[PDB]
Amino acid sequence: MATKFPKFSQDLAQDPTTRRIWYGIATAHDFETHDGMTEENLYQKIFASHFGHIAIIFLWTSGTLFHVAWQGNF
Amino acid sequence: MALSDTQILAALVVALLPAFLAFRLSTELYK
Amino acid sequence: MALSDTQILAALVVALLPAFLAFRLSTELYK
Amino acid sequence: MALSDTQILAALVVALLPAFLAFRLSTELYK
Amino acid sequence: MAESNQVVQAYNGDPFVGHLSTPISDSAFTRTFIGNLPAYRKGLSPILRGLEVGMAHGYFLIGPWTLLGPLRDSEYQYIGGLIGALALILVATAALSSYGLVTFQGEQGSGDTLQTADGWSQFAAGFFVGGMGGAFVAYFLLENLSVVDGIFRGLFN
Amino acid sequence: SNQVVQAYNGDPFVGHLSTPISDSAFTRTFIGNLPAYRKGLSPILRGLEVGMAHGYFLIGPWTLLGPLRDSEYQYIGGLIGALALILVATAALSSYGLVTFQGEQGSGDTLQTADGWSQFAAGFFVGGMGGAFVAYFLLENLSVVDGIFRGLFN
Amino acid sequence: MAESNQVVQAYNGDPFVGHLSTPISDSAFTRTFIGNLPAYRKGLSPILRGLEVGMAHGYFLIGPWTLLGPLRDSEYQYIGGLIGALALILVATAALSSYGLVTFQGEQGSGDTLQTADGWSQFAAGFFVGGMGGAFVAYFLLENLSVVDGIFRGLFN
Amino acid sequence: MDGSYAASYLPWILIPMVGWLFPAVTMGLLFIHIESEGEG
Amino acid sequence: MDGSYAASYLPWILIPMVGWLFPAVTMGLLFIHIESEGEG
Amino acid sequence: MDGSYAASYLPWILIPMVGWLFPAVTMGLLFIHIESEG
Ligand code: CLA
Ligand code: CLA
Ligand code: CLA
Ligand code: CLA
Ligand code: CLA
Ligand code: CLA
Ligand SMILES: CCCCCCCCCCCCCCCC(=O)OC[C@H](COP(=O)(O)OC[C@@H](O)CO)OC(=O)CCCCCCCCCCCCCCC
Ligand SMILES: CC1=C(/C=C/C(C)=C/C=C/C(C)=C/C=C/C=C(C)/C=C/C=C(C)/C=C/C2=C(C)CCCC2(C)C)C(C)(C)CCC1
Ligand SMILES: CC1=C(/C=C/C(C)=C\C=C\C(C)=C\C=C\C=C(C)\C=C\C=C(C)\C=C\C2=C(C)CCCC2(C)C)C(C)(C)CCC1
Ligand SMILES: CC1=C(/C=C/C(C)=C\C=C\C(C)=C\C=C\C=C(C)\C=C\C=C(C)\C=C\C2=C(C)CCCC2(C)C)C(C)(C)CCC1
Ligand SMILES: [Ca+2]
Ligand SMILES: [Ca+2]
Ligand SMILES: [Ca+2]
Repeated sequence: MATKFPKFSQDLAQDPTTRRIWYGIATAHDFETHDGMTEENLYQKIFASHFGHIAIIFLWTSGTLFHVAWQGNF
Repeated sequence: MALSDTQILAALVVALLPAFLAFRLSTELYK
Repeated sequence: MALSDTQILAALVVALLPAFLAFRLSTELYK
Repeated sequence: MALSDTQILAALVVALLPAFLAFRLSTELYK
Repeated sequence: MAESNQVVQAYNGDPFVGHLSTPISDSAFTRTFIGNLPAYRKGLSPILRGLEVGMAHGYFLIGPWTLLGPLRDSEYQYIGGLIGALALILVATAALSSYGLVTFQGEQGSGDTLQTADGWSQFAAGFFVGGMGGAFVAYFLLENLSVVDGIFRGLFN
Repeated sequence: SNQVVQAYNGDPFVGHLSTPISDSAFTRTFIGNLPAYRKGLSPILRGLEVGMAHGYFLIGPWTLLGPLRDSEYQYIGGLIGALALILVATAALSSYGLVTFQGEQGSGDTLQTADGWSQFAAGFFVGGMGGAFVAYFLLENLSVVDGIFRGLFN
Repeated sequence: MAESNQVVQAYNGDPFVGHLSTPISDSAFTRTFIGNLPAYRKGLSPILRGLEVGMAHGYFLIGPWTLLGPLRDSEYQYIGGLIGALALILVATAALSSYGLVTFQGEQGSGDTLQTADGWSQFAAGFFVGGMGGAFVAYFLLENLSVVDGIFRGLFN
Repeated sequence: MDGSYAASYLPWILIPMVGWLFPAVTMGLLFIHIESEGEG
Repeated sequence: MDGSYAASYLPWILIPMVGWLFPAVTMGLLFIHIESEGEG
Repeated sequence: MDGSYAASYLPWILIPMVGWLFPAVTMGLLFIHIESEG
């Protein structure tokens, strides 16, 4: 049997308690411990995560600019 | 000036694009 | 003189008879 | 003097005791 | 052809069953008409049967009190009819449910999904919802009878 | 046998006790005949009755204590609060059934299935909306109910 | 062979089935979206699906006549929209039920509960109730638009 | 729309009955009939 | 129907409870009880 | 609540959506995903 989430940890997916939920959130970014992680896939996933983070910073900055323009008194 | 009424609801369509691309990036990173 | 409400309603009751007979003839012609 | 609003309400509350006792007596006599 | 011009026969071909095949009891029209009412219509779930029966009954039950009740000559005529019909449909639902509770205590049959505890309860649920809905929509149409009149006469275009 | 507390269902090693509150004739008969446990009922009827009762009584709190209680829209506000809480409760019931009955279906009782729980949710939704609306309609028209109860229209 | 950058592949791995797997016909989003609509959402009984579909449809069917029907320029604009929507939902319920009556005469399949006589009648019942309720609740919102605005603006604090 | 003839309340409900109810019911009956797959 | 006596709101609801609710509920309980096919 | 800024009707419906609809939908989807397969 398996409860699917989290897909990256059968030791957690087979936890029949609420811990499975909590730890699933706590170990998602620790890519090194995902089941069957390789160094190359580790680096590539980190690369894409960096891209997403840069997009997030740009979106937050755009939010600052847009809200100042729209609802400000600049 | 003040931002145009039509102008505020024009940035949201442009925001639909990073929304789509973030959805794609999330679904691809889940793999 | 003008027709009465009673005359109009009495004709509908009378027309109930051709209705039933037309139903009977129809369903028999279906046989 | 007239009877009080509170005396009427206190009467029903007190009557709750014989209601419960009558329930018990009836259900016991059913045995 | 032959000699049987006779319109009455033994019911279902058994003359010793206490019933007769007559134009009212067992003509093609009555078989098709009774057999397609919500109570008997083939394949229906009891919920839909109850819903349809309740719609018809709740709709028509508003009338008697609406035109003849004690509030008929007051400012709350249609509300009076609605209250009466709603209370009546509530009591009817309680009657239907008590019936289901008492008649299906034992083993459940198999041929008739309406003639079971689950089926009769579904029928009661559908009947409650349909009766309340039909009563309230009849009340709503009556309470706005002027707009229905103007609609039917074209007094708005 | 003067003791009124005994083992549950004749098993002293099951985590329960048989007490006047947990396992008496009145509790058995009352709880066992609530719409949740009444024998033979279909899930949609259980749900309908439960929803009727709950939507009915959920009108009161916001009616008398909500923010619009001091406005010209008191009853409408209580109605809206009740309807929204019932909508969230219905979404909760549906989601519970969605996650608890994923695989094979037990044969015990119709309520404890995917189809049965969704039917109970439909019944609850319909009954709760209806009961909330009828409570609001009675409160909004409390004057005609008063004239009806006092015989003012005779 | 380092060539499968193509997004339009054979539908369900069968290139000889009259369909193509495209970002609209068979992509992850469209699949998880349409598949979790009330019509296809797994773990749902037919009456709940009908209830949800009817709620949505009856809710949005208020608008057209409300803003564009003949009663739009009367003092019964919202009532006229409501009446039109209720009649439309009644006709649609009749159509749904007739379809179910005709398509499921024969042997009841065992695939999905919606594709049976009982299941389709339950779906029609749910649709009727949900649609009437959705139309009435959108009508009630429009008629009490001032209280909705005061609520969402905190005007009553 | 009105009428000064006798019993002018009759078109009021007969026109909807002839235009809406009669066609709906007869088309529904004929529909269930022509689709009926009872053998024969 | 009015009442100058104290707590005259009591008959307002007590009359429907004694006349409608109590009779309906008790008759329902007795109907169920006298039709129960338990053992004997 | 009001707003002299343009499109002041947008927060009117957008605050409930960000506060009610969006959270309910995301939490329901994540709840179904947490409790999937079995
Ligand atoms: C405190 C528990 C409780 C509550 C909140 C309700 C609430 C409700 N019941 Mg239920 N009922 C209960 C216990 C309860 N019931 C039990 C234990 C039984 C088994 C005997 C029943 C059997 C019963 C039936 C057969 C039906 C209801 C129905 C209803 C709804 C109609 C309103 C009503 O009856 O007035 C409020 C009732 C009370 C304040 C008293 C509740 C306790 C008594 C014992 C209920 C007795 C039921 C009675 C025979 C039916 C009343 C007739 C009606 C004209 C009021 C309502 C929401 C009707 C419905 O629409 O269901 C979908 C209906 O058909 N009840
Ligand atoms: C935050 C807590 C809270 C608050 C503030 C309220 C507030 C309120 N409740 Mg509620 N209630 C609560 C919790 C709360 N409740 C809880 C926890 C329960 C138990 C689950 C109830 C159950 C309850 C019931 C059963 C009723 C209320 C009612 C009311 C309203 C009565 C005030 C009134 O209208 O006066 C004046 C008095 C009246 C309007 C009485 C109404 C007349 C009744 C309906 C006649 C019915 C009797 C008759 C026999 C019916 C059978 C007919 C049948 C044969 C067809 C009020 C707004 C009543 C209501 O909603 O009124 C419609 C009511 O019926 N409450
Ligand atoms: C010619 C076609 C046509 C026409 C004329 C209309 C006309 C109308 N539509 Mg409709 N619509 C159409 C087609 C059409 N529509 C189609 C094809 C769709 C897609 C299926 C929709 C779907 C749609 C929706 C979803 C809604 C409308 C609404 C409206 C009304 C909005 C104008 C108004 O009264 O302001 C006022 C507008 C509002 C007050 C918006 C309602 C705000 C509520 C409170 C939602 C709040 C959001 C949040 C999630 C709260 C949920 C609480 C929950 C958590 C418990 C209007 C009369 C709205 C309506 O019916 O008014 C109630 C509305 O909700 N339309
Ligand atoms: C075939 C002859 C005929 C024709 C073509 C019409 C035509 C019309 N009638 Mg009239 N009617 C007729 C006979 C006829 N009538 C007779 C004999 C009576 C007395 C019983 C009436 C009593 C009647 C009333 C009270 C009203 C009308 C009205 C109307 C108008 C609206 C349709 C309607 O509501 O009818 C409804 C018809 C009936 C309730 C009675 C049935 C009519 C006859 C008996 C049946 C005809 C069957 C026909 C021959 C079958 C062949 C069909 C063919 C295509 C195969 C319409 C222009 C309405 C009107 O005046 O509009 C302003 C109105 O309210 N009719
Ligand atoms: C056998 C005694 C008795 C009798 C015949 C009556 C008679 C009457 N009472 Mg009253 N009542 C009584 C005792 C009695 N009362 C007592 C002791 C109290 C104080 C708790 C009250 C408090 C009371 C109130 C508040 C009201 C009435 C009212 C009424 C009238 C309508 C009934 C009703 O709706 O109220 C229901 C009665 C009660 C809720 C109280 C319970 C009655 C006693 C305590 C129990 C009697 C049980 C009885 C002996 C069992 C016999 C069974 C037998 C057939 C086998 C009615 C004429 C109404 C009225 O004012 O009329 C306009 C009204 O609103 N009574
Ligand atoms: C991270 C950037 C950011 C932040 C923190 C905010 C903050 C806020 N906005 Mg704003 N907004 C933004 C960007 C942002 N905005 C952009 C770029 C636009 C133009 C497309 C808008 C247009 C917008 C409108 C029309 C309104 C707000 C409103 C609001 C307020 C309530 C949220 C809401 O209802 O609208 C929801 C926001 C949107 C629909 C726009 C999408 C936001 C960007 C494009 C995506 C952000 C993603 C980012 C990674 C965050 C993800 C979460 C994180 C954990 C990863 C809130 C204080 C309301 C307000 O005025 O309050 C009074 C309102 O009316 N925003
Ligand atoms: C432009 C962006 C495009 C996205 C759509 C936007 C609105 C449309 C919403 C429709 C959703 C479809 C719902 C059905 C989708 C659905 O039910 O799928 C199905 C699945 C459970 O259902 P089953 O597995 O049984 O169904 C499988 C098959 O039936 C598929 O059809 O649910 C999930 O997969 C979990 C959901 C993912 C959870 C996502 C995590 C989100 C949390 C993070 C959010 C970040 C927010 C940041 C910004 C603030
Ligand atoms: C003529 C004739 C006859 C008779 C008939 C009769 C006697 C009948 C009546 C009829 C009726 C009696 C009808 C009806 C109708 C109804 C309806 C159509 C309904 C409804 C309802 C609704 C629509 C509702 C809705 C709702 C709901 C459900 C919920 C929410 C609320 C509301 C309201 C929205 C016969 C064939 C036998 C023979 C020959 C001749
Ligand atoms: C005394 C007592 C008790 C208690 C109780 C309680 C706590 C309560 C209950 C109460 C309640 C809680 C009640 C209720 C009621 C409800 C109702 C009666 C409902 C309804 C509904 C209707 C009437 C309808 C509606 C509708 C629909 C659904 C459709 C359309 C719309 C309309 C609105 C029409 C007990 C037994 C435990 C114990 C002993 C003593
Ligand atoms: C999402 C989305 C979309 C869109 C869509 C649209 C455009 C629309 C929809 C909308 C809608 C369509 C909405 C709705 C609403 C509804 C409602 C909200 C309902 C309701 C109901 C209720 C609340 C209840 C009622 C009742 C009953 C039933 C019982 C008794 C009586 C009464 C009335 C109480 C698309 C696909 C593009 C893409 C993706 C995303
Ligand atoms: Ca016009
Ligand atoms: Ca306030
Ligand atoms: Ca009078």
